Amino acid sequence: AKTTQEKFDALKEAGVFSAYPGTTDAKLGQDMTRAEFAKVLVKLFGLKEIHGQYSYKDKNYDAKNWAAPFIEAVTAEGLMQAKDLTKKIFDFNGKITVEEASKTLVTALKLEPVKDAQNKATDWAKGYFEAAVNAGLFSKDANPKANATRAQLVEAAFAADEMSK
Ligand SMILES: CO[C@@H]1O[C@H](CO)[C@@H](O[C@@H]2O[C@@H]3CO[C@](C)(C(=O)O)O[C@H]3[C@H](O)[C@@H]2NC(C)=O)[C@H](O)[C@H]1NC(C)=O
Repeated sequence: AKTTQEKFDALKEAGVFSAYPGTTDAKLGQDMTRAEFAKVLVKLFGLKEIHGQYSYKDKNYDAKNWAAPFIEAVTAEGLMQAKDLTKKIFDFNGKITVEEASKTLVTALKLEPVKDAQNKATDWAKGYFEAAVNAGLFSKDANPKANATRAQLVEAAFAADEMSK
C-alpha cells in the first residue's frame, strides 16, 4: 500500500509529475494550474503534443506559452475544453479543481458519468465527480469545487495509471 510521496516519486521518475515550479519539492499541499495538469494528462496517457495550433484566446496563450502543446493535445483528445465557449478562454493559469480533474480522468478512462448523481459538484460535473469517487480516483470527502492538491492529483493519476496499466 504505497504512500502519496511514494506514488509521487514513481510518477516523477516516469516523467508524469514534476516538482513544484522553481523547486525540487513535491509540495503535496500545493495546488496545480490547468496548464500543468494538461501536461500531466499528456504524460499519463502518452498523448501526442500538438505544436503550431492555438484553440484559445487567453492573454499570452501563443507560441511562447510552454503549455500550448499539452493544452492543444488534451483539447484534441476531448479531455479538456474552454471555460468560456464565446471568448474561447481555457484559463491556463487557473488552478485545476477536483471536479475538473474528475471529468478529464473519467473521460480518459471511458468511465460512464453516474446517472442521478447526488453530490457537492457544480451541476455540469455531478456525473463526472460521482464516477471518479466510485472508481476510487478521489475520496468521498473531497470537495469537488475545491482546487485539487498535488496530493489528490497524485492519488487520482496513480489510480488512473493502474486502471490502464
Ligand atoms: C458561469 O461559470 C462557468 O460555468 C461553466 C459551465 O456552465 C464552466 O464550464 C466548465 O469548465 C470546465 C473547465 O474544466 C474542464 C475539466 C475542462 O474541460 O477543462 O471541464 C469544463 C466543463 O466542461 C465546463 N466547460 C464548458 C465549456 O461547458 C466554467 O468553468 C465556469 N466559468 C468560470 C470562470 O468558473
